[PDB]
Amino acid sequence: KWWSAVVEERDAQSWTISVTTPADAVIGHYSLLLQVSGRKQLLLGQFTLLFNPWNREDAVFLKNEAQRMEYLLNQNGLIYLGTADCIQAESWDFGQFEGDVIDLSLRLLSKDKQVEKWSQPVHVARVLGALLHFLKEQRVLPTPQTQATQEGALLNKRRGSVPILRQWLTGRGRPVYDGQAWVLAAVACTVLRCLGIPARVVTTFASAQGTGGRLLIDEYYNEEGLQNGEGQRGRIWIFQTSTECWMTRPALPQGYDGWQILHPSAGSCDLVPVRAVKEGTLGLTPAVSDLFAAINASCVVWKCCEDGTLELTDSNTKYVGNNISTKGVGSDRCEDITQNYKYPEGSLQEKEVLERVEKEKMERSPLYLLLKAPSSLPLRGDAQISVTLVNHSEQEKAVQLAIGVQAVHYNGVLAAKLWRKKLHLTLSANLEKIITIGLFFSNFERNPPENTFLRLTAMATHSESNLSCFAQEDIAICRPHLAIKMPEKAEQYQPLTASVSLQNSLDAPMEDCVISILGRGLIHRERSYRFRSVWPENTMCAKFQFTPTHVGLQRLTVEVDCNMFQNLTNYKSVTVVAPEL
Amino acid sequence: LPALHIAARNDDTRTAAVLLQNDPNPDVLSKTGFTPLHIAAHYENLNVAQLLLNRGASVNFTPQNGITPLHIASRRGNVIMVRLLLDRGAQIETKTKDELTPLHCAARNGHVRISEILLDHGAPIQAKTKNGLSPIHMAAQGDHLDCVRLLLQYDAEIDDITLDHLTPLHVAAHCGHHRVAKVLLDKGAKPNSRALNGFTPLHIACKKNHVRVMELLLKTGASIDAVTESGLTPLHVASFMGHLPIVKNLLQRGASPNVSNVKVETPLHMAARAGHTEVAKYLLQNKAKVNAKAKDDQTPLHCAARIGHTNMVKLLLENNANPNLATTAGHTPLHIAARE
Amino acid sequence: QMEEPAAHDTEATATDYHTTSHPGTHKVYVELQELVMDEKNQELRWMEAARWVQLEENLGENGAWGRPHLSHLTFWSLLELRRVFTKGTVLLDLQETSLAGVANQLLDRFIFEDQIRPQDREELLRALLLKHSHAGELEALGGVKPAVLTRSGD
Repeated sequence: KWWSAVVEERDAQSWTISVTTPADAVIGHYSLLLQVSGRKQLLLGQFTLLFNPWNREDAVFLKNEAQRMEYLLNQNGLIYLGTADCIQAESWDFGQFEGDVIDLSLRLLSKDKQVEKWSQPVHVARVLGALLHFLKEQRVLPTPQTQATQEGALLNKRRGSVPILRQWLTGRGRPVYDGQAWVLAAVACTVLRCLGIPARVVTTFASAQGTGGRLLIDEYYNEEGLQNGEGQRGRIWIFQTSTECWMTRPALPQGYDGWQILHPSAGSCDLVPVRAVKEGTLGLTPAVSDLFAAINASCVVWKCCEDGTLELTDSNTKYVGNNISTKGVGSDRCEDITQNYKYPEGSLQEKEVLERVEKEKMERSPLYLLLKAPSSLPLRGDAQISVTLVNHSEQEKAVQLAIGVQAVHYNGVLAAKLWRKKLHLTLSANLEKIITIGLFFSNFERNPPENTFLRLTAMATHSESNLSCFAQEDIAICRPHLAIKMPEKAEQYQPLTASVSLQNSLDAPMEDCVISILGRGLIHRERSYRFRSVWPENTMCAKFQFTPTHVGLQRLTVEVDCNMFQNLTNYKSVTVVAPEL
Repeated sequence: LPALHIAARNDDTRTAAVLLQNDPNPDVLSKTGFTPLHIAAHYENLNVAQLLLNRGASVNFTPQNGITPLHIASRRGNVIMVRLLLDRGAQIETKTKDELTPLHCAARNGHVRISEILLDHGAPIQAKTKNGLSPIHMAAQGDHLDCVRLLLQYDAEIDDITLDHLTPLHVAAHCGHHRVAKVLLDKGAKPNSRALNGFTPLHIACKKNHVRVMELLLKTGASIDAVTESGLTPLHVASFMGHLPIVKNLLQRGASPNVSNVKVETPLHMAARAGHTEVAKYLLQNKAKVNAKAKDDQTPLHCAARIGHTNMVKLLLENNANPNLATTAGHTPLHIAARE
Repeated sequence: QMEEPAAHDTEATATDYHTTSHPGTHKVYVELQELVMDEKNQELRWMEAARWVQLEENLGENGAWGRPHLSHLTFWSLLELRRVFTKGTVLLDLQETSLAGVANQLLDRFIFEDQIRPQDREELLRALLLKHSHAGELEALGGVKPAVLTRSGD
């Protein structure tokens, strides 16, 4: 159990000494010294000691093997973006097993000066979360307000996690703008996979990041159907990334081992077990209440007017914290672990927990509409939407209907006003009425930014009564598909031919078509190729040749840039086997 | 031998090595009856698994339970154990006491990769346990989404039934999972499919108070009007169970409180059998004729009198149902009020 | 025909590959080898010619090393070295463990910058993978002579 060494095998000029380690020891750069009774103590070398989820008696221990191989030994991950209605994967490279990651991580850790509390993963995780959130608040620059499309090909391309770590510690590379501030979780996961703590990166769509401790969110909307002014203390983001780490909690009461969410606060961080979020125990850790408020809280909507008087409006209820997803194990598909965060809505158990948490917090329409909109909208294209209206009154009524479309960043920040339309209708005889209207991109007023999502709002004002009905939907923008053709198995030290196909679905000819291939263990760094003009009717088809070198499971990525769009990424996996003897 | 399994639990290689060097017994039963290979499959210790499989460890060695070691390895989810046990030889198509296939236990826990490997190795996708549930039905129970996608992609007959005719939409609406409901809707399903009771999935959603499933089903186009084999409507089920927001949504989206069952009963009659007050106010707010006759021409005051509930009456008296009204037998609300 | 694209160099993404780890200081030992062919069988092979531990020490035809001495060059050597290094190909921080992978990546990088024609890749990959003898085998070989490669490989 304690530090030990046995001399197992003996030769006249050699000894084979087997050093053994205790289960609870401080990690870091060690040094071995040999001291005979006579001579001065002699330096023998250096090594490093890390955590092992393979040992049974250590705290951070994983029983299943494939979970270990996916969560600890893997390097080629996925991060899910987009709206909850259509989820788009993006290939990401953690690269935790590079050369410099371990020494950089230990140098970041060593600014704590509390040495003996490094034997435990809780203290290390909390400290590293706090430091990485502080560094993100330090080195992230706001977006340039001026429009630079010619440099938009360089502002928003990401290569992995390690260049961002280097640029955050030393500041000798490209900065990361506010358009992509969600990298932080992945970075933290990188550090934990370096140190021995299993971790993964989850995405919560429609999360309530903002102020916490209150189960209600206010939103203000214009008479025309937009949002007057900018910002709010608590708003509903389109998505939000977070980090989960697997460990055991000895300091807590018994029954909380497993997954924990790492939560930094605006600096002291802390981590909370997921079962605490499901059961709802607020008083176990000061951070549980805000995280539980972050998942299931409801919003109310206010109507601003010309007089300045705010009005409540009756709208359809929207859900918060749905479609929790992450990378599946041993494959390249998504899996939802959302059953670990909430009960099914409308059960006795979830009603019980809601009533209990509300009791604990207590101590501290004649017409309506509804909207059908598609989940995805093509670039340089069009779609159809429909609004129905049902009245319940024997008398006829006049109504004014407004429709607004506008792009929004991923953190609720307004970007540009795009479209609005106002019309008058007369409903009669208590009959429903459906209005179908097209939406063409050519009818828009401005070009959308690089990473935005459109918010479509509809507001029906009754002419007689000032109480009005409201609905909103979110739509992500879809880009043309990028076909990769490549065989499943390849032989080592052999040529391999990949094919890439692209169809110009867009109405504009592409110019300055520049594509690039890269991949870890397949091609050395990065390759670039140029092309001719691609007309809107025709397609493009290209072919590349390389040769795999490292046996096992790899994947390659392709990336396309042009004048219409930038950073269109895709990936494909391959299994390479050792050659036959 | 009560310690051979302890050596299996701790993966003690040398101790078991001596124990099989001396003793010739490769498999003994505990008081439960599980072999050392069964307990080796649990804690995933595979060096001893190799040692056992080198000699006599029958992969198809079933006790009276019939639980193969492959069943437990697929249960807890160990991948390399599945590959090892299948490489040394395994009969996939076996039965437990409850006739559970390895695919059944794989689908219930949610391990998607074991299901991929097993269906690659020729396990029959379509199957029927003692009841007759397919693996897709059981995986649809435990809210395993990507397993549903995988079973659909390789091979699946979607509109499968069992002894109680249950589409996977039925179990999805009975267990409250809208996520698999989306996939089953857009890939292929029929909302019109009815169970042995004659129930739509909308009826089950009205019973068990799931709302998002109801919204997805009605956005698909499951009909509002529907007749159970008893004679009920989803409005009647929602009224009898006491769920207010389901009533609100169903009455907003277009419904008629004036509907008759095989015994002529409004949802006011169907409500005053239990006395949910707010649903009664909400149904009365819209156009429903409180002056009504039941099968024996009992007024809703007659059905309300057996409850003994006080303030439910005054809301009914707000729409002035007369106490002059009496049933066919001549009984009046005073008569039943004195009877009860 | 499937039209193959042309190359294009852009250093916008180079700074994402600059490591920060200090390599340190290390002494060097240089070994030079060149293509030859032995007399008993017409087989090309790489043979060492000199070493640079402290001074240049050359290997004679008899197989015995001579005296160390200072290193003097010729002007054409330095001129052609500057010319060919001005348009040379560099590969920094390659992640390899065997010579075949280094050869394959170097050949692919050669093809990328249009140094050689694609139909010559097979011949160079066959050339760079022959066996590398040492000083002990020379007297077993009976002598070696310069051997320039040919397209047919003879």
